Amino acid sequence: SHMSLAIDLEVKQDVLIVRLSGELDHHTAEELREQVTDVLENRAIRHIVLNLGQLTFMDASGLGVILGRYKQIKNVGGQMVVCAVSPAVKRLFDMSGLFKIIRVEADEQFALQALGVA
Amino acid sequence: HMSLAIDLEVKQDVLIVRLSGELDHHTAEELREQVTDVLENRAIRHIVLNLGQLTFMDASGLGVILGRYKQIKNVGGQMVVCAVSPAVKRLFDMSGLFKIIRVEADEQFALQALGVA
Amino acid sequence: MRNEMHLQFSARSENESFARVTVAAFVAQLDPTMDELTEIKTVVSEAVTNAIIHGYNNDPNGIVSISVIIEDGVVHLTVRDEGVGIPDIEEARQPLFTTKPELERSGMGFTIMENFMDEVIVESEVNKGTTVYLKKHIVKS
Amino acid sequence: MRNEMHLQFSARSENESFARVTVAAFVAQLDPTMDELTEIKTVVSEAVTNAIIHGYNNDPNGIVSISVIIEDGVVHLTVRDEGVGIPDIEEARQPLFTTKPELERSGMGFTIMENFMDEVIVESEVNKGTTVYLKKHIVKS
Ligand SMILES: Nc1ncnc2c1ncn2[C@@H]1O[C@H](COP(=O)(O)OP(=O)(O)OP(=O)(O)O)[C@@H](O)[C@H]1O
Ligand SMILES: Nc1ncnc2c1ncn2[C@@H]1O[C@H](COP(=O)(O)OP(=O)(O)OP(=O)(O)O)[C@@H](O)[C@H]1O
Ligand SMILES: [Mg+2]
Ligand SMILES: [Mg+2]
Repeated sequence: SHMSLAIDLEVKQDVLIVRLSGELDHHTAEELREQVTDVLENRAIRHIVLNLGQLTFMDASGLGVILGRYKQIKNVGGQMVVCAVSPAVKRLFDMSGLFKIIRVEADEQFALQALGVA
Repeated sequence: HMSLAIDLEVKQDVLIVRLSGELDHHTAEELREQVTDVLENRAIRHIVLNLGQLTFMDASGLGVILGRYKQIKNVGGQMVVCAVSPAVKRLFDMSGLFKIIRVEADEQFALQALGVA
Repeated sequence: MRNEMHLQFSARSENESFARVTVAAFVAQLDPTMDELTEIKTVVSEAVTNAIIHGYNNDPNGIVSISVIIEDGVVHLTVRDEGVGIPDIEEARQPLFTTKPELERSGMGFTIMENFMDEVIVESEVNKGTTVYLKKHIVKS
Repeated sequence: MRNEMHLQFSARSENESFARVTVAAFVAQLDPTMDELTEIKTVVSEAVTNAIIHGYNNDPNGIVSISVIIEDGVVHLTVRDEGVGIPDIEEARQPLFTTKPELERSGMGFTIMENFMDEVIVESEVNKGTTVYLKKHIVKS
């Protein structure tokens, strides 16, 4: 068995670390969005790290849910940084300047440095 | 062939067939060819079938196997199957045509029962 | 839930594996046992193979037709061919029975179908084709 | 040689994964690059989702029809639906253009199809349906 996409959510004092594993498509997207906004309400997060290291697949629907969380966190004086981007995912980001708006960092420790938490 | 890797090794009058992958009609054809091919270039008395890395098997598997079995009976030799998953064992018991063919635990026990190992 | 799928392909041996993969993926949505899945993969193999080697006597221009509908834990599998047909369906169901033993056919196909699924209905008309309906409730934990 | 397949399934989000799995295993026979594969899976996911959220507006009762035809190193994908249709195909294909902003749609779909395939033909008629064709040459080693 399996969940087409695994969603590991970790909360470090005002910082939300989201590690994805598996495939990220329309179906799987709705789930992620649901789980994230759920934490952003039960807690007051101001910084988000999205680890796409273990992400096997992603389509336009991925770009969407990602660009969504961006807006969501931004509208609260918060910042989001994406790290561990596979060439495949990156190749999608490069399809339109609009996505150069999302900060991409190599590993996770640099994602946090980019947020000003380490 | 496809989705099925065949590993053949001959030991003085015994052919060792090691299967790894899925075994169905399509892939079983490639197996029959490759094996009866060795039986033509060499004098094979026995056959030890190692199904340890066998992911899948349908009736075609029961077929190709009993197919070799006959080739060996005609030469007075015997065939030994080993490392059989429960799924494969189920198709063996279910067909009931395997109260005949010898089944061992590992390649050593099979070879051993033949005399080599 | 209710989800339906229909697959049509050429009567080629490579496609036996193809159908196994396709059907298994579609039925994975019911989160079934590995055995349940293996059983379902096997049965699909048996029926598709039959349609290819018996239904179309290995003529690659034949069209095997599979259609799975999963709903509320049960699986409705259907394999159909517009091939040669089965003269005596009752005879053909007998374990070990076969019409092509010189092709190392074991005659275990149907016996496997009837045992890996909860219900099997075979319908066929000589020269029209053959249609195998296989039902199966997927135990859910 | 000339293998071809046809898949039809309920317009439900889970089947996007399904269609990717299916078309992949079928195209697998051509031994493509990891990228070539990913590009094909991706594109199939793009058109099938369009059928589901745009053509059928998430109504699972709608049917998405796929068709893959391998021949001479090229892959010929097809994705159609008897859905709502595209009023202005021209505009719909422009990057960032979407009619579902409320659903976090980026409007990249088509642009991804054009960048990953050798040819993309979109045919559509209002109140009839949408059929997307995608041609992909496979670098044969
Ligand atoms: N689609 C079909 N078209 C025509 N005849 C068929 C079809 N499916 C099954 N049959 C007939 O039913 C008989 C039965 O089944 P089984 O499916 O047990 O046969 P085999 O194919 O002979 O056996 P096995 O699959 O174990 O090698 C076959 O030998 C064949 O003559
Ligand atoms: N099958 C379809 N039926 C009806 N309208 C469609 C269909 N496919 C695409 N469209 C229309 O064309 C626009 C197309 O593209 P894209 O595929 O880029 O859209 P999105 O779905 O809005 O984007 P993304 O897939 O990146 O989220 C859609 O927003 C929709 O308005
Ligand atoms: Mg059979
Ligand atoms: Mg789209």
